[PDB]
Amino acid sequence: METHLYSDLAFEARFADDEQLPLHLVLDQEVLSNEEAETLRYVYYRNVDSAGRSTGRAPGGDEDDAPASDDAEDAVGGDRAFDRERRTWQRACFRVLPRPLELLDYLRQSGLTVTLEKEQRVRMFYAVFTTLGLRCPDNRLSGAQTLHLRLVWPDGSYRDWEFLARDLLREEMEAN
Amino acid sequence: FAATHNPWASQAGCLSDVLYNTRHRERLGYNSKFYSPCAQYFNTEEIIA
Amino acid sequence: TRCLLESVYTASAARAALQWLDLGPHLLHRRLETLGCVKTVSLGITSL
Amino acid sequence: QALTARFFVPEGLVEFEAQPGALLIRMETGCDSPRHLYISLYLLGIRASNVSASTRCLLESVYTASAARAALQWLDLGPHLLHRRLETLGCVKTVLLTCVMLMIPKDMYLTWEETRGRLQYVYLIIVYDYDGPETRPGIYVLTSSIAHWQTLVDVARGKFARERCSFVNRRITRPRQIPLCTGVIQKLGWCLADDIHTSFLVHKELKLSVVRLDNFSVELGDFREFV
Amino acid sequence: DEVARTDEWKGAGVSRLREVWDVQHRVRLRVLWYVNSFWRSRELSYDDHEVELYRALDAYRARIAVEYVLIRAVRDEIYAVLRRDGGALPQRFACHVSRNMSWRVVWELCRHALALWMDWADVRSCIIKALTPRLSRGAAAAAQRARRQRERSAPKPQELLFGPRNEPAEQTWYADVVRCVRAQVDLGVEVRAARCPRTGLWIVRDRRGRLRRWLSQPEVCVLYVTPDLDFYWVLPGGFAVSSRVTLHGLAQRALRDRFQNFEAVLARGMHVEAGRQEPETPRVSGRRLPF
Amino acid sequence: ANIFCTFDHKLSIADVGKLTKLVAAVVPIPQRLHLIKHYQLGLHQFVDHTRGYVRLRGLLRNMTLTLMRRVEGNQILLHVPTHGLLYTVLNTGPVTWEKGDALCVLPPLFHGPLARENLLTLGQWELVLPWIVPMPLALEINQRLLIMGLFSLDRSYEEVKAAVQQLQTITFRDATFTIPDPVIDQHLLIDMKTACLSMSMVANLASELTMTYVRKLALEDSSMLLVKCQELLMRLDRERSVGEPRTPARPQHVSPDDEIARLSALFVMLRQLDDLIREQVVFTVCDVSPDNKSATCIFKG
Amino acid sequence: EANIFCTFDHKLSIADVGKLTKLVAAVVPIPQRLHLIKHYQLGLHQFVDHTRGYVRLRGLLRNMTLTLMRRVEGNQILLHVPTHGLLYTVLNTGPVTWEKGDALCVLPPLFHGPLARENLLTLGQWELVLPWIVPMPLALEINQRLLIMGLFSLDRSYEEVKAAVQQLQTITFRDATFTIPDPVIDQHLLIDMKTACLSMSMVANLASELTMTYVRKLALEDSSMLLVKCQELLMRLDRERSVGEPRTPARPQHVSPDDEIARLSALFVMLRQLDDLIREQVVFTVCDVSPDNKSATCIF
Repeated sequence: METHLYSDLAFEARFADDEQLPLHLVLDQEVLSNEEAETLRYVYYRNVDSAGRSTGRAPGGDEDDAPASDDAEDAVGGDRAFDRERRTWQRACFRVLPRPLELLDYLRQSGLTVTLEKEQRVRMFYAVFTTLGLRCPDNRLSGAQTLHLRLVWPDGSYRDWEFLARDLLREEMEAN
Repeated sequence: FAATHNPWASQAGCLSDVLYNTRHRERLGYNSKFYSPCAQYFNTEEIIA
Repeated sequence: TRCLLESVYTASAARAALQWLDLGPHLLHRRLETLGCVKTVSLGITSL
Repeated sequence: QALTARFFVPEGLVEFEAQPGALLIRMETGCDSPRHLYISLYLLGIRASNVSASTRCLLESVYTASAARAALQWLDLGPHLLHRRLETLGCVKTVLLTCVMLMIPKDMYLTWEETRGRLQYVYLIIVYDYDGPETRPGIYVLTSSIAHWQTLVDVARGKFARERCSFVNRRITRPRQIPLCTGVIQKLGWCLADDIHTSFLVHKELKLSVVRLDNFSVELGDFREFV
Repeated sequence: DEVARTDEWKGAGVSRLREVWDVQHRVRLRVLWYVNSFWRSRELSYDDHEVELYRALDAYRARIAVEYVLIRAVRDEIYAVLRRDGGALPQRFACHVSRNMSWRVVWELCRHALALWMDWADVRSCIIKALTPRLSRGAAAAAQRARRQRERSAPKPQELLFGPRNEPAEQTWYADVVRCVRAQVDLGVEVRAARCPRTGLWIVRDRRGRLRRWLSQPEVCVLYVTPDLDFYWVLPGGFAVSSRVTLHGLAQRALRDRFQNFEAVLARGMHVEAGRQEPETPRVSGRRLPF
Repeated sequence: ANIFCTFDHKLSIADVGKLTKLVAAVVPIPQRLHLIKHYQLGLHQFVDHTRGYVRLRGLLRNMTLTLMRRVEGNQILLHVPTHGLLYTVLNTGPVTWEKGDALCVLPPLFHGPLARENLLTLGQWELVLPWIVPMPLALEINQRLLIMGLFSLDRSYEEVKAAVQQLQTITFRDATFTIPDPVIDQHLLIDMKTACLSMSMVANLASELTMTYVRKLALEDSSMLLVKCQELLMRLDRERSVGEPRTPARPQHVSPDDEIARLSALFVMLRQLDDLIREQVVFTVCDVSPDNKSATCIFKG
Repeated sequence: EANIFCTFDHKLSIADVGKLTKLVAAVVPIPQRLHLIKHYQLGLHQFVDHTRGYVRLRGLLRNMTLTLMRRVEGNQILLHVPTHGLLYTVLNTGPVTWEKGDALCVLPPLFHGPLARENLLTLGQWELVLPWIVPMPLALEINQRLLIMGLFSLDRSYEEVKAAVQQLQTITFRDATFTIPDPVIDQHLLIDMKTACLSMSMVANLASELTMTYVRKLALEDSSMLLVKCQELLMRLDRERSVGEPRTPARPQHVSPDDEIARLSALFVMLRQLDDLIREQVVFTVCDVSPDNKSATCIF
């Protein structure tokens, strides 16, 4: 829970820079294994426009759209593509609660006011807490944007999940 | 105190330091039986030892 | 062990002998000739 | 070897004080004609919030005196300003008394180990809580086998995280109130692992749960503040 | 006395909490909506036009499709090179043969095997794990190092007499193993590769050191791919379709962001010095105390 | 462990009589020799026009102090103190003492006074003795002269002149002083200048580096303390940039040679303050003589 | 109590007692402060672990007790703990020069570069490793340098921090070059960074509004060389903060002497809290140094 307050404060801090609204997420046994959760190093995220392929590259296209020419020396664009890809990802805040809990009950153990329309008793074996930030370019946001999610472990492997931002905002954004 | 009265000789890796330093001479390939009177001034890797 | 005992034999005569080993068309047995085993050294500027 | 300090002490503080195991502390009073008073640390107990209210009631019922009254007033002036006023002098030898340059209340005594280290240094720790009305000064006396000062401060931060976040809450909520520090570490000496005896005490026909420290070698320490 | 933001953030709580999904319906995770977030106070606007979501779907289709059309490029590369030679493939792998054995059935098994491999390709396959270390920076550096290394002139006797000495022992290949009698393919095979001293043919071995023995089994077939992105396709008998993998029909940035080897940032548990022995991972425990 | 200190110069017996009244007091010597010329005794070797006070405090921090014991016909028997052992020190300091005080040693502020050290001097040598001041007065007078140094740049206005006029006048138990202003001839001394500029620039680099470094550690495991740190810095930014132009564009990317230079510069500029930050105690008193002319004090250090 | 007797499970030959008899008045660490002790916990050999953390060795060593080596006689050692205050003598083997006037600290030893790895005692597998005795400015320098190494290097790839620490690990102190072997990050080092960030946040907060603009005032008044470097640093930090022009300061409104006294006293408290990370307390105060720089007489 503790990253949510800090990430809300930090995305309020940097909102003049990138215009990213924060997005607090929790994940359970339905996505990752406990062995994957007990030693998960960090999480990455990148907001991709429906037409713009990143936010770290140039907005009006990029010079990496020319195809890879099967070259020995510079394999795929050289190292410039590599540190452009290191620029296109961003780190998020991150905590792991390995012992099982229920976020209704657990968020009642912390001092919050859990005010839900109905108490669907959802149980999970291990709760990993994070908060990403999806980038509205101006104040206006498009629903067809997508948000990617890397999960990186100390061996160097990663798991890649992405989803388009309208599915996060089907009934939330139409409520306003 | 005016340094380097020969720019072509005082410098490391100059013309003299490839013509008369013996570490450069054996890498160029030289007959060791011939005497070089300049060589005693140019084996600077031995002078530092 | 090859990189070991090459690292001790770094000398202008040793590498010359190594070039003379593999330079000619003859094999080694038509080239080499034993003398036996050595018992005392002289350790001079040339060795006896 | 002992460094002698003779003291002219009035009769308004001789309650709970005829025993040898007493520590007099020269605090700078608000009144300027004595300029200071040699308060006892058991009077620092009753002001403290970490102690039990039963021992506080005992300390009220044993110290109905104008000297302890005015001393409580002059320590109740400055909010958390005690470390800029309190200054120790060492333990009482024998009571008008003599002092060197050991009994302790059970509640303010604490440890963070299993007290099986042979050599054990003793320290005084004040803490300043700010989630009360203005300031809850908690007194603490700590025996521990640790010796280096800075790792003691790190394990104190590990044990007093509530006090630290209360300090920074006071900093972010009251801008016109500028607090100095959360508290003060100061050593007093060291004991062996054996002389710590949880025992009883009867003084002025009154009952007390005490912890005695026999072979207490005394060494004066500086009021090293810490956040 | 101003209320600190944590207090009314605590008393604010959550409006609602719901689950979402990924695109492929593999991951369900839950979002949290605090009422005290500044996103509530930012009053930001929202719109979802249909051609924009259509462009999103086509971009996601290409981002999925990159490795599959790479597999298709490999497959019709095989088809073009078997049409190129006429269909008489030579041997590249060291294993003996028998003349008195009908090769028509192992040819039919090869056809069925490449069919079953086309049915059962994967984003995690042999060629993807082959070319993932090619995407690194050290791959470009070592490519320059090898291009100056192998293309170095014959040395004069001077550096043979006085210059320092010179030093590519065995290769680290990846492989697909398609087993037709059990209809099970294999995607990730790590294999060590070497050359015989007597003949130039290849010898494959386990990453432990055990000799790989599947080449004797007639029903099975294998695909090898090299770190320099060459290509072999071996039916039993050691005979190998040999080519290179084509990727010029794929964009650079799509392959570069879809999958890429990752260089790590410094976090708790690793050395500031590069290449030092790593200590134990942090490994937050559901079994011990948190401490 | 005794030191002999001789005088090359002619001394009268009346000079001995005006010398022997300083019978048990502290002197500084730069390093311990068994026999030392008197030109190294006292701070006269260091005091001049253009060094200032903070130089005297810094070189007093490592100057080894020595009690005086006896006066002879030409030489002086000095006695170096030891840790934990009691001694007798006379209060030549300008502030009275009480029992249980903690004493520090600070350089004197009345250089060339009306007393002229009760006229103990020589040809181009005046014997100058450091003040022995109680620790709280020592730390507050250090803070007072430092904030005198801050306002020494902006002395144009008159309310700052009234504020520094308050700053000269000090208050203590039967003690009042007019603290000398470190600015002289409309310029600051160099030591106060570098001390105050280093302090202000440490505050500046802290205020512009703490956000990126609390972010860099807050990408790890988080607590309430870093949250309230970030909230405090948000309070500073929301009370700070109310008139500054919007979109200052601070980047999250910054080349490493900048920030390692920033960190090392911040650390060296705070590192040169710890002569005045820490007040290393040197004495506490176990008994005060009547009329506070002397005191049996126990040595610390 | 004071004199601490150690032993040996193995016999010493004449070579072993010969190299032991030149170790008199050398300081060795003892973890226990007990009487009948054993030689495997003597020294740092039970605690030394490469690729484990230099800061861990540093914290345990500053937590360890210290004692002085005197009078071996054959299977006996006679360690004697130095009393607090009295003059003693020391004999260091750490290749660092000394001074008659400075102070000392005790640090886990670095490799000098010749890489001898023979501290003149080895019993089978067991060896003796001696803690380096280091003069105070080098001690706080290596402390602050490992602190910058831990503070900077978070969330960075290996190449930029490698380019930083190839020039950051080297320290040239009085014609002697030293490098730090194991800079690996620690949870204890994380709590040092935590105290560091909280302290610099607090000195960012309660600093005066005039000290936040004081270097701008001294920049507009005077130009000196260190002032030129300070203006370079501060204006580069300003243009990394804001591309706008930094305005000139006027008459400060909130002038109050008690306010400056209170906020700068709390500021001094917080700078003490930050400096006590790197400022180690002394262990030896020099009375005399031997001319061959092998031994010294130090008062502690």
